[PDB]
Amino acid sequence: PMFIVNTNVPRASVPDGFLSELTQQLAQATGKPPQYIAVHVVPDQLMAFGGSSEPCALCSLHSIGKIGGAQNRSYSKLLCGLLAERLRISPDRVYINYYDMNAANVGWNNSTFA
Amino acid sequence: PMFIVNTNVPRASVPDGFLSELTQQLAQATGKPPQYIAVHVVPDQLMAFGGSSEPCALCSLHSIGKIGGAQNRSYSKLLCGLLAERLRISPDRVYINYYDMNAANVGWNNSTFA
Amino acid sequence: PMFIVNTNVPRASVPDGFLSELTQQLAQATGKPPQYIAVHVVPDQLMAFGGSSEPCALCSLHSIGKIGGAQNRSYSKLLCGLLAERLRISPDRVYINYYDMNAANVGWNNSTFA
Ligand SMILES: O=C(O)c1cc(-c2c[nH]nc2F)ccc1Oc1ccc2ccccc2c1
Repeated sequence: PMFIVNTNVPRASVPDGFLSELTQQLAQATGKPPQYIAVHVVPDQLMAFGGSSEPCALCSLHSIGKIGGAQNRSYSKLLCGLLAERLRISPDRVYINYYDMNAANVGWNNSTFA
Repeated sequence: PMFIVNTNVPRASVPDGFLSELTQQLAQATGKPPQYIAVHVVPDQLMAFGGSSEPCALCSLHSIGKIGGAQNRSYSKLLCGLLAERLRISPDRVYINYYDMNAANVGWNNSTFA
Repeated sequence: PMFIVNTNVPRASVPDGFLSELTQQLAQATGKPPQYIAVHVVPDQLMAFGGSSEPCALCSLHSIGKIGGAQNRSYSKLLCGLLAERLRISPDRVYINYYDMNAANVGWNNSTFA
C-alpha cells in the first residue's frame, strides 16, 4: 500500500518518527507486511481548505484490495487521528482519497503485481 | 471538490489571491459550497511538456459527481483560462485529469462521505 | 502519456538530461510523438518504502488507453531500468501506478480529448 500526505504544516512540525509510525500503523490496519507499505509526507504546501489556509491535509491511500465502505471509514478514523495528534490538523480539514488498484496496474521490481 | 496544480512556473509568479480565486471560481463552476473546496498549487516543479521546459501545468480535479463530458470541457475552459491569465501558461501546455470519486472512497472528519 | 516520479533522491543526483531522456524513451515505448508526453520529477521527498529511507520512488503513468497487463510490465521494466541507471534506485523500491484515462476525463487546451 501507498499513503501520501500533502499539507501546509511546516517541515519542522513533522515529528521525527512520523514516517515510521505511519508505516507501522498502516501495516496493522491493512493487514499487510510493513515491507510493502510506502509513505510520503509533503509539508510546506500552498493549499487551502474551504478558502482557509489554517492547517489542512490532502491525502491518498492506494492499495491492491483492502478498500471499501467500512475499511475506508476505519482508515479515515485512524489517519485523521494520527494527523490530529502528530501534525495538529483538525479532522474536518483532511481529505483522504481511497483507490483500489488492480494488481496489473501496479508496477514494481521491473514488472507488475499481476 | 479538490483541485491540484503542479507547475514549473516560479513561486514569485503566483499572484496574491490565487488560491482564493481558484476556490471561488470552482465554487461558481461546480455550484458546490466553498467550504468543501480544497485547492493546492505546487510551483517550481521540474517538468516538461512535449519535451519542452516552457511554462506548463499538470493538474487534477477530483469531485464526488459533477464529472462528465460537458462538465469537464467547461472546467477545462475555466481552469486553463485562469492558468493563462494568472500564471501565463498556454492552454495547450496544460493537462487536467478528472476523477469522479465514489463517496465511500473519500475520507473526511474521521469517516467518509458514504 | 503523463509520467510522474516522486523520490527521496536529492536534486543534485538527478542527472542533466533526465526529463528529456524520460520523454524520448516514453515516446519510443508507447509509439507516440514526444509532443504528447509530459514528464514530472520531484526529488528531495520525505518518504519511506517498507519503513526504510534508502533510495525509493513512487510514480504514476497516465495514458488514454494503451494500458494493460503486458504493456504495464514492459513499462515497468523500462522505467525501473531508468530509475536504477540514472537515480540509483533499486527496482524493488519503486511503485508505478498505471491509470487508463477516458478521453472525456483528460483536459487540455480549454477542452478535453473526447
Ligand atoms: O498518450 C496518451 O494516452 C495521452 C495521455 C494524456 C494524459 C494526461 N494526463 N493523463 C493522461 F492520460 C494526454 C495526452 C495523451 O495523448 C493522447 C491524447 C488523446 C488520445 C485520444 C485517443 C487515443 C489516444 C490519445 C492520446
